[PDB]
Amino acid sequence: DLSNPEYLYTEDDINQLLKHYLGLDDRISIIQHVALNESLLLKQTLHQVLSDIFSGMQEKAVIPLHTGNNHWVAMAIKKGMNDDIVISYNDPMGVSIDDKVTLINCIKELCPGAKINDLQTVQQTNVYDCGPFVVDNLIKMSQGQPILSTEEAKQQAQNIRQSQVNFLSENRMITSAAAALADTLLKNNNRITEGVLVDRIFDNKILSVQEKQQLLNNLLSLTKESLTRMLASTHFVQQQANVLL
Repeated sequence: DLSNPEYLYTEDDINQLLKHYLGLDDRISIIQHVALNESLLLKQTLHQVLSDIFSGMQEKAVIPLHTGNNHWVAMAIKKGMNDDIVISYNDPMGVSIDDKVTLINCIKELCPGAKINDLQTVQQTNVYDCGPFVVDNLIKMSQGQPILSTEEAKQQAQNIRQSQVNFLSENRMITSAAAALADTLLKNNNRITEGVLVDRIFDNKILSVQEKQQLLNNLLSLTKESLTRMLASTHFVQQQANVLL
């Protein structure tokens, strides 16, 4: 339950937040699934990121790293000045990157020239706030902005959680309202044409003229996923999710 002050962020929660905050720059790679207990996948993941930076197709990567006991840590990897690769890291419990032997071995193998920037800053004050701090760290470290100090962290923990969870709640409700409208418009189809979508909007017996004409307007080869995404950007679907409060 997102309203619970002790809610543990999931992988999807962090992905949704990082996409929301950073996603307008397509040169930032947002990595979803990486865990220290999966060494082969970790090395594959870091190598892909380093190859995308080498080629110039990506400038930076933000990586929510899953450690022991469902703990989350923040790693960012960017092109530095000159020809440097900069690895910035912060564990919200203040534990050194050096404690993470697997990760240090991986990095030494793939990029032994990398500049390691372990901020080593205790931030969390309970067993539940890794998620909020990893998100706030990844956003700031990505742009070479200073992360919250131990004192600011203590002062801001509930505020940064509340701001992030407000988005998560809105995101979930808008997406649920968009997916339900998408289901009524798709009927027995997995995919529809623009023409069939418009037919289905004109024929719909529940929407009103304003909502149907705001819809075609707000809209200015379509799947459940792409139509859901479209409907989620529409003002009147956002209105319905806002009432669901």
